[PDB]
Amino acid sequence: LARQAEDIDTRYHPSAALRRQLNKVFPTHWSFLLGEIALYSFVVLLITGVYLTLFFDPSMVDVTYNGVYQPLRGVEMSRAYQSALDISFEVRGGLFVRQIHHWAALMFAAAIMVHLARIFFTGAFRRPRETNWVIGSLLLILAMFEGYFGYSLPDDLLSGLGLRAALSSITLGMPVIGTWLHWALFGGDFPGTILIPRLYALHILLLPGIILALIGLHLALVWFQKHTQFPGPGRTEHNVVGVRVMPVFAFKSGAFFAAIVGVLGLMGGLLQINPIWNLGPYKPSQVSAGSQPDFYMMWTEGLARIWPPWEFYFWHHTIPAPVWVAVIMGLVFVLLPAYPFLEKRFTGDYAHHNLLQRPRDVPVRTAIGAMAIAFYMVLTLAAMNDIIALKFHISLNATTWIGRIGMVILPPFVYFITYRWCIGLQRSDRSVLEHGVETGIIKRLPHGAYIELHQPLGPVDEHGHPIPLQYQGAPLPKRMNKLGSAGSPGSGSFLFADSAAEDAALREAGHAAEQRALAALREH
Amino acid sequence: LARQAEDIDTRYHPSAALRRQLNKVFPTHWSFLLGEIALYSFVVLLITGVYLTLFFDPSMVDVTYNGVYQPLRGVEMSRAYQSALDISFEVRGGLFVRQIHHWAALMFAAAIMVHLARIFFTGAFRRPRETNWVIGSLLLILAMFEGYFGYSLPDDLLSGLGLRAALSSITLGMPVIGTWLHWALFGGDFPGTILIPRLYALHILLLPGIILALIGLHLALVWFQKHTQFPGPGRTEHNVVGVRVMPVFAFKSGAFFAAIVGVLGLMGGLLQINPIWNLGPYKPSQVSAGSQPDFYMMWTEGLARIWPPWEFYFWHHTIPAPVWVAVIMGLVFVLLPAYPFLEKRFTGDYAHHNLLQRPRDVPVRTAIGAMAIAFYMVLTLAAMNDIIALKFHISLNATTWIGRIGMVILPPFVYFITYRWCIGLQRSDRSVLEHGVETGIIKRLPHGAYIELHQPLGPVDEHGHPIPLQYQGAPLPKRMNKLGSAGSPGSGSFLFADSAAEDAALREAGHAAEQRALAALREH
Amino acid sequence: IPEEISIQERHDGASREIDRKTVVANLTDAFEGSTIRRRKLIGLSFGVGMGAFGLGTLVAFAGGLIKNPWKPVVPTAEGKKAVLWTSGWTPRYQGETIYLARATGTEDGPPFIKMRPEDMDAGGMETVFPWRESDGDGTTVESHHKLQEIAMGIRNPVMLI
Amino acid sequence: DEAALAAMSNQELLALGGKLDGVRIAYKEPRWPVEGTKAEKRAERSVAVWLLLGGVFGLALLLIFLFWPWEFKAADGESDFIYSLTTPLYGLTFGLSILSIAIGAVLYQKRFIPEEISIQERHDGASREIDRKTVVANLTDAFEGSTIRRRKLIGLSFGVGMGAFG
Ligand SMILES: CC(C)=CCC/C(C)=C\CC/C(C)=C/CC/C(C)=C/CC/C(C)=C/CC/C(C)=C\CC/C(C)=C\CC/C(C)=C\CC/C(C)=C\CC1=C(C)C(=O)c2ccccc2C1=O
Ligand code: HEM
Ligand code: HEM
Ligand SMILES: COc1ccn2nc(C)c(C(=O)NCc3ccc(N4CCC(c5ccc(OC(F)(F)F)cc5)CC4)cc3)c2c1
Ligand SMILES: COc1ccn2nc(C)c(C(=O)NCc3ccc(N4CCC(c5ccc(OC(F)(F)F)cc5)CC4)cc3)c2c1
Repeated sequence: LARQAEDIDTRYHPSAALRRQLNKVFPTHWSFLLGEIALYSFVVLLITGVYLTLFFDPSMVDVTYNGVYQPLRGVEMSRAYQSALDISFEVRGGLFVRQIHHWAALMFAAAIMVHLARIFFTGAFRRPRETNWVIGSLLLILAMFEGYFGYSLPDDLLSGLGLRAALSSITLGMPVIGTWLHWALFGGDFPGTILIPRLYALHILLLPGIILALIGLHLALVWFQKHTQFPGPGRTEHNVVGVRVMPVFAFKSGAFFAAIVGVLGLMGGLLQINPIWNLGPYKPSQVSAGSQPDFYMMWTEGLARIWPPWEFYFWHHTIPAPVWVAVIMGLVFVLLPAYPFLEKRFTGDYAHHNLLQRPRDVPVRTAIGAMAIAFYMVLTLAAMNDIIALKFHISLNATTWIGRIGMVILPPFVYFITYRWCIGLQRSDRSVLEHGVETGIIKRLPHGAYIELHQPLGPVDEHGHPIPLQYQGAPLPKRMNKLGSAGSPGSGSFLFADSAAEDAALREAGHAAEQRALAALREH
Repeated sequence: LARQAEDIDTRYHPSAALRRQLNKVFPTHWSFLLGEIALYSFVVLLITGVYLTLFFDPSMVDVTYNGVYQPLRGVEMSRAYQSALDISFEVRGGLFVRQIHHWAALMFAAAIMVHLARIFFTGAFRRPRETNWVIGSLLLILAMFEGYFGYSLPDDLLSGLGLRAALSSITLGMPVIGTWLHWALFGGDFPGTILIPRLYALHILLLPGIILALIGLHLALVWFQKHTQFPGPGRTEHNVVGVRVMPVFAFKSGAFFAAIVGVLGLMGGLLQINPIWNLGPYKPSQVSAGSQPDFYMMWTEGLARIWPPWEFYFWHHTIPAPVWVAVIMGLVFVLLPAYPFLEKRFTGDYAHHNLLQRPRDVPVRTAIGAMAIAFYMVLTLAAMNDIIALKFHISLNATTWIGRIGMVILPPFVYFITYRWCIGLQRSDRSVLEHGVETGIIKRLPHGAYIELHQPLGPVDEHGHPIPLQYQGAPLPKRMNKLGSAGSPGSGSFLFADSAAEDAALREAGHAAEQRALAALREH
Repeated sequence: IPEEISIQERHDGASREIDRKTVVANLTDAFEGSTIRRRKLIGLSFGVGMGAFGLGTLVAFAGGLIKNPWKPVVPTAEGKKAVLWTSGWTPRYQGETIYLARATGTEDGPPFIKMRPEDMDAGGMETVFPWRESDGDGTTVESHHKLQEIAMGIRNPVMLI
Repeated sequence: DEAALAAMSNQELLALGGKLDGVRIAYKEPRWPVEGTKAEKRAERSVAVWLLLGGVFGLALLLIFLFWPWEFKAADGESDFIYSLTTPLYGLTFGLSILSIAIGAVLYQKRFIPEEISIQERHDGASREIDRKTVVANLTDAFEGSTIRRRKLIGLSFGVGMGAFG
């Protein structure tokens, strides 16, 4: 479209920033898409939530149902619960959309956690990027609380119990402020008339806006501080080796977006999540047996379950037990964003870093991370006590005490094992550096001796033994077939062979192109 | 803060984009702040609306008031009206905040209209900037509809009448689609149960988001296509003469922001707007005499009032009168964004332009704009028929016919007068270019002749008459005192004089600096 | 703050030919290298697939809002009619009595009371509503709902002259 | 350069742009050096059938959404089982269509777009001293020129006023 392109060029003349953005190089490691997963989940959340806002009515006034769902006719409920039932049963395709919304929220949280694990273990938070780590931590906290406020909207029995217990009766117990916070937030005592509209406003407008601003800032910082990379053949602290945006990277990103949307649609159509009609409207007098929150608050619930009853009563006052949960939660949320500064104070290393570390080269940090993950898993499993004790025949008090003791003895055990495992991996790497790659072939050496036919990775000395290499922070091959050793199948389709000339030509050109890629990337 | 600044510099090294943005030059004309006014109004709107969302409940269920406002106790009303009454009477400082919100909406609309008038009359929409004109037009439409949806939220009698008439019964009358649009929007017949929540979602989330994106794009385009300027002493099509951002421009912008916030606070505290309690809750059986929407929809109302009753009835069908209002409003909204292309097709001028035009140098466009403004004023005054006929003692039918005829005979009269006025101004400029500036002094010339002692603006010939100058698109002085002719008052404070040395020194240095500024800007 | 004047060096217009030629070469090579131009079947199947997906998705997105204005839902004496043709003055069982009740503005028992022809002089006007004595006064919640739905109907009010 | 930048082929222009940006693309290679073979036709046909499936089941999504019994019918007399399949069908058609499109795109990128390697020239660290000194001089002169440093009363009154307002 020559005329339109030229007229855009005389009116705006970008032609240089477009060239500067079309030539940007991005590294290609499978581990660098765990943030794209969360970004795409957030986009899907935005779209489905904008759809949902056209049918939801966030009031707490009481009505009688008089709808299509018969086992609930004549029951008195709030207006939000009725609006959610109307979305579920009386809009063509509404149940599908809210199920997609909930599944996308779950995938958002899970992808954020996996991305954080990557960032922590590879060491991508060092000198140039502590602030980007901090922004990520804030994003994590906001996502947690946004999901909570979200699933507490269509007030039914489970959401009501969660709200009541956690919000009302942990805010009510804080030492001095306490009830003042409770009355500022609820407008009075727990079941009010302004709670659900306030949560609705917080959930559709404020927190999404803050999250959008922080995500923009995060991606800008990642764009202008170029990406990190793993050590390798042609990689230095001064260059980025990968593919340009122009033909390839946008294509791969868009295809990944479409595949994630496909997975979300499939599992939002085939699996059922939050069937609010099986529950009832919230009433302060009735309860059920499974009262768990979504899996990103289960650690908070488990911590409240397995913490012993230690209260303090002094003059005319009372400090209850959930205060402990409050300070522990706050301590976790404060220890997460302040980790890079702690590590740089303790190790005393303040240099710029653009090459990542393999998790096996840093045993102490890997052990710390494994200990934290074990602690989190214990806290999460201690939240499904009832389900575990019912399905697997175990006592309930037994599960409580198992959690209460594991909380102390599992983290150090995991630390010890992880340290020893990292050093074992290092030794296994050094052995294949010193000798060659084991091929698995045995010989008998006419004077009855068995050898195993190693294969060298570099030069050899006078008597056939390879000269040992030096470690360079890059992974080493361990299987002979990963190196081209046994390959080149036929060149048919699946049941009929091709000609021999075609097979020879294709094999030979493929070999040539492989060798040229190798020789080109070495030499730079 | 040397340590912090340097560590920011080794982590980000901007140091060149910051220098590139601290040296940007902006022209200084009083007419270039009419967009800042609208921007600051929008910011205040955002803040006050975020405050308001914490107390509003958008439901249409019926309740009995039982509040503090006594003349409404026992009356049955919706939940939105009760929430608005609770904001007004039971939150410390809520009435003040919603009055600020409404006044800021009004100032937003007025500032947008004045800015559009400037852009149109100075010719700042030519070749490089048609798309920026288009974005501005879209912003105007969105602002209109956003304000409408906003003041229709606390459903009282007036807002209900406005909704009913305009929205319901103009959407209901469209030729073929019609009732289908009505039922898709309201969920059924007019008074539904999903209207107010849907308007709430549209008003706090969607339209503000679209407006924010469009404002960002608008300001980006203005930043990267540098500002226009008026012809003058040292101004060319290739440079920008003004002040740098660094010390001055940010300071002036911030001071203007604070002054606008001050004006809005004052007039939101001292003047009353939309007293919803004097009205009642909306009921389809009762009505009042005013009616009237806010001043940016009054033209739509007036057009509906003064359009004759022309309907068409053919086989089994009916085309009512408000269809005419629909097509005329669509035609206006389509003719606004497509003006630059029309003018470039008609005049045949396709060149780049960075210097503005004085409205007196383009008589035809100025006449067109004056005609459009006269049409708009007629339509707006035809909307307050009742108030005009009541306060000023005129018949009502008389005002209807006055509007109906003015709609045809006022625009052309205004066109004619504006054309002749522009050419008169041009001639007045040429006269002071040919001769000098009239001083107003009379002499008697001993043979009884009266002359008037002109004052030349340039060189003079042998016999004292000035040689005529050439017009250069810049304004010319007309009063002798605007040129330094009678100046230099005393240098006291107000009642006590200073020393003579101080007075002489200050006067003399001031004169020197003035002369140096002049001589410097000429020579470049 | 000191007084100043500055000049900015616009640098407008088209780009330098260097950048235009380089960026157009980059775009053209990225397009020709994929060989997609001489692959007709892939391109056309891709187009039809994306078009079908987009159409189906948009139809499913905008399909929950659309309602039929003419489905018979209102029960009357000749079957069921559309909402836009019933009024509340419409008889329901072929010969029912519908009074012209008037509003009193109070809620002890009557918000609506019957009327007699003598309750009006030769220059009076009054608004009236359909009564249907089976609605009763506003004591119970059922009758209160019936009455509050009578009071809010956009085709109910009537002027009596 | 010159005006004779024309008459230059595509690859020299591309390498010139790359070197202007700091990018140095090494090892660019087509995927099918030999001409038409049967392997190329097979790969093209395989890439195409996925997109065909995606389009077909997008159409199936449209038809299902339009003509399927969707209303709530649950009871124990008329066991519907057609209503219990209404949401699974929406999901199964929508997700599978868009998944097929994504898989076709990935295959096309893996088997037809040429393989490449590039290098980017980070240029990290502190700025060149030129920019640091110039920007710090600009900031310092803008601050010292206002003479606000030797105006104590104005500054302190300004501070107290803004603090009280806030
Ligand atoms: C921190 C957290 C994790 C702890 C946990 C706490 C808790 C447990 C979790 C959450 C719980 C809840 C209770 C939290 C409550 C959060 C709540 C919702 C806070 C809301 C946030 C806040 C109050 C919102 C209101 C404030 C906000 C809306 C105002 C910001 C202003 C906006 C965004 C800016 C818009 C305008 C913008 C686009 C333009 C900027 C100006 C531009 C750049 C310069 C202007 C300009 C330009 C650009 C020209 O080109 C120009 C050219 C020629 C002449 C003049 C100009 C000119 O003036
Ligand atoms: C950004 C992160 C978000 C998360 C983690 C999240 C999470 C959730 C979850 C889990 C639900 C429960 C849905 C159900 O059980 O049916 C929900 C409900 C809801 N969400 Fe979100 N959401 C997010 C963003 C949004 C946005 C941006 C909007 C609107 C613009 C939105 C609108 C809604 C509405 C209206 C509901 C209630 C409707 C219903 O429950 O059926 N959400 N949210
Ligand atoms: C951007 C342009 C906006 C315009 C032109 C506008 C206009 C209006 C107007 C005229 C009212 C009537 C207020 C009254 O009569 O008491 C209103 C109500 C309201 N506005 Fe806005 N508004 C805008 C933005 C916003 C934003 C961004 C928010 C929230 C984030 C917001 C929140 C509200 C709320 C909650 C109400 C109802 C509360 C009440 O009526 O007292 N508005 N709007
Ligand atoms: C669904 O079924 C069930 C059944 C049983 N449980 N048991 C629990 C614990 C849950 C559950 O959902 N937990 C998630 C959770 C936990 C805590 C909060 N708080 C925010 C408010 C509060 C607070 C305290 C102090 C503050 O002070 C300061 F202002 F920050 F300084 C501020 C806020 C802190 C805790 C919110 C959500 C659950 C669910
Ligand atoms: C407050 O008290 C009172 C008392 C008396 N009055 N009298 C009037 C006229 C008002 C009043 O508020 N006027 C402002 C106004 C006018 C028209 C609309 N429409 C929106 C919907 C409509 C429409 C028509 C066709 C469409 O078709 C297609 F979708 F475009 F294709 C779409 C939308 C278009 C115009 C909206 C606001 C008023 C107020």
